[PDB]
Amino acid sequence: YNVFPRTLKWSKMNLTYRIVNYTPDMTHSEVEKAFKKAFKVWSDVTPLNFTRLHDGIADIMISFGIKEHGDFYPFDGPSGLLAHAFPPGPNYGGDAHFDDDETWTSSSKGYNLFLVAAHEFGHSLGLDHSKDPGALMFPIYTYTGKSHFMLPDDDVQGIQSLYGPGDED
Amino acid sequence: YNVFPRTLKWSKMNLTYRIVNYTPDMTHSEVEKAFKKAFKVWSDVTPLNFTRLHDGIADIMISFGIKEHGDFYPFDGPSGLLAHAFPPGPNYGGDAHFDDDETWTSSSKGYNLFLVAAHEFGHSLGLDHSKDPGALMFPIYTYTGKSHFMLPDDDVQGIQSLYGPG
Ligand SMILES: O=C(NCc1cccnc1)c1cc(C(=O)NCc2cccnc2)ncn1
Ligand SMILES: O=C(NCc1cccnc1)c1cc(C(=O)NCc2cccnc2)ncn1
Ligand SMILES: [Ca+2]
Ligand SMILES: [Ca+2]
Ligand SMILES: [Ca+2]
Ligand SMILES: [Ca+2]
Ligand SMILES: [Zn+2]
Ligand SMILES: [Zn+2]
Ligand SMILES: [Zn+2]
Ligand SMILES: [Zn+2]
Repeated sequence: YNVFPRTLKWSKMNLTYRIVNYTPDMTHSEVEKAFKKAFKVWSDVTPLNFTRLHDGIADIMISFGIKEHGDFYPFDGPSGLLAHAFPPGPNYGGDAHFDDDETWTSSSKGYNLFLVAAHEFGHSLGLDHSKDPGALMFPIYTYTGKSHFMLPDDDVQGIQSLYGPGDED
Repeated sequence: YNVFPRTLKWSKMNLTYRIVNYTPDMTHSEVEKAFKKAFKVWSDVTPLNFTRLHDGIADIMISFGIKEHGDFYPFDGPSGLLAHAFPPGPNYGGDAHFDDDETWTSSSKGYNLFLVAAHEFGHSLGLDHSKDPGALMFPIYTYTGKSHFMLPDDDVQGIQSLYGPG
């Protein structure tokens, strides 16, 4: 027999993702680069592996949409809500949605896609919000301006409490 | 940091359920008896008690629906998905939905409602699928044709590991 796990998390280390569509704001290459880097933020500190699928059903379906887009969390036009992701689970579990009424960038203008994505994927993996103002999972977008990204310890401890550290070096 | 909390089991031994609507394939009486029998499967081997409510919100809301029915976990027409239930918790947690594009029965043709319900209620209580081919919680529907239902030991051990014996 089997009882449901104690925490909401993926029961497999090999996960797949699919970029269903693209925002008008960035080139396909820019968007792909941003998401790949965001997944690496988490794979670098756990035993998780992320493989991209170009079609079909992936564990983490990524898409850009506006207003009502297929769930109980419609977006609200420019400003306000910017994106959200569902926690680990069947069907839409793990999926990540980005509000395409926002401005997405690979720089410091508007919302940095990589940064927001890293945050959303945290939710896709089982992390909720943190009270640490400097955490990636803090609820409010707080771009620091630094050039090098380094996952805050609060986030490291959180994700490892779910999946372990993987190779520590 | 924070993770998403998982209610491993109901924090109370007395649970409520409500049959919201009925399938066209069986009489109201047959449906009611099938669900009552399904709950008895689990209460017979644990301290759990189930009481039926005829209105309002119950811990376990039971309903029949087709395709997209309100939770974005759409059914797929005849065959395939038969039903699904949410693990313990508030709101949808514990609720059980049955695909009404399937043919349900108790003593005629179709999938045995009691059997599927017993399986789904197992999920409502905190049980995942079992690897034992003959267990109630095995993922594949396998009707044996016997007139008497006996909960397999695997399921007994599983549910009791959460709630203990009756
Ligand atoms: O703001 C943050 N977290 C909260 C949040 C994040 C997303 C969506 N909602 C709420 C946040 C920002 C940064 C940061 O600026 N790092 C420098 C950086 C950024 C991009 C590329 N290279 C270096 N670090 C850690 N947490
Ligand atoms: O098939 C089974 N389990 C897997 C399953 C069950 C539901 C949904 N998905 C997967 C299963 C079937 C039976 C059985 O036939 N017992 C006789 C019986 C049936 C009805 C009324 N009285 C006596 N026993 C134990 N496990
Ligand atoms: Ca918005
Ligand atoms: Ca998914
Ligand atoms: Ca409920
Ligand atoms: Ca079906
Ligand atoms: Zn959405
Ligand atoms: Zn968030
Ligand atoms: Zn449903
Ligand atoms: Zn099942």
